[PDB]
Amino acid sequence: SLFELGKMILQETGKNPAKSYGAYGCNCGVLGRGKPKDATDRCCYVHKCCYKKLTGCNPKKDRYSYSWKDKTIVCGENNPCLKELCECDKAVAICLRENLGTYNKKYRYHLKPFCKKADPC
Amino acid sequence: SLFELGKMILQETGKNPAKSYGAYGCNCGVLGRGKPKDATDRCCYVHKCCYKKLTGCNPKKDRYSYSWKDKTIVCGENNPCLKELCECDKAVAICLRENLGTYNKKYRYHLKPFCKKADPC
Repeated sequence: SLFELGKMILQETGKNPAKSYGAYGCNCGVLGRGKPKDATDRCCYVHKCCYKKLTGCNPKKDRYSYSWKDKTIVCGENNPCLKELCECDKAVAICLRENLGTYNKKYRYHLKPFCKKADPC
Repeated sequence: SLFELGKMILQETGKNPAKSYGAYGCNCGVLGRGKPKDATDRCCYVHKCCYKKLTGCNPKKDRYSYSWKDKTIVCGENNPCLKELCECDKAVAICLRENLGTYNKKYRYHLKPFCKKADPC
């Protein structure tokens, strides 16, 4: 669920997830997808396409188990949907961390009319 | 949908909805409800309870029509669920405006996990 997502994002990036990613570019936090503004935004794009793949569970609402083991997010589910959901969330958190280097605050609260249509997932 | 909600919030409060209300206190934004931090947060609390009453539409994704008439949000007829949704959104936007005077930025990006469990709606 978004709780696990947010926790993962905090754990990977060390950043408050809402402030940094609650509305970043065309894909992070905002409703739906848009052409990514940058790598950070692209993480969220990928994440949303990751969500679109899921069948069996609700990415927003469904809680799942994961662990922090040797400073790695370790998904703790066997259920295929929750596992993939967890892995979607893990991937985005990692991706966000990995792209902090090009994170650009100007994309915080990016305005939707500046978003081009996203490529299909 | 979030689009109309954000627009109404913008219209009523004059504030960028994502920045000001995308993550505020225990109730504004994602992660359901929690004991409210302040009146602004209670607006979002009531809002979330309002959403729980909805049947037949998706508060997050379903767009609906409303008009700005005499500087008032006027929900379109839409259909019963969408109109009720519209009314939920209108109410929160109004509530947030009425309480802008005590908006406290310290609650922006409040870590919702650090929220006491909300009472049932």
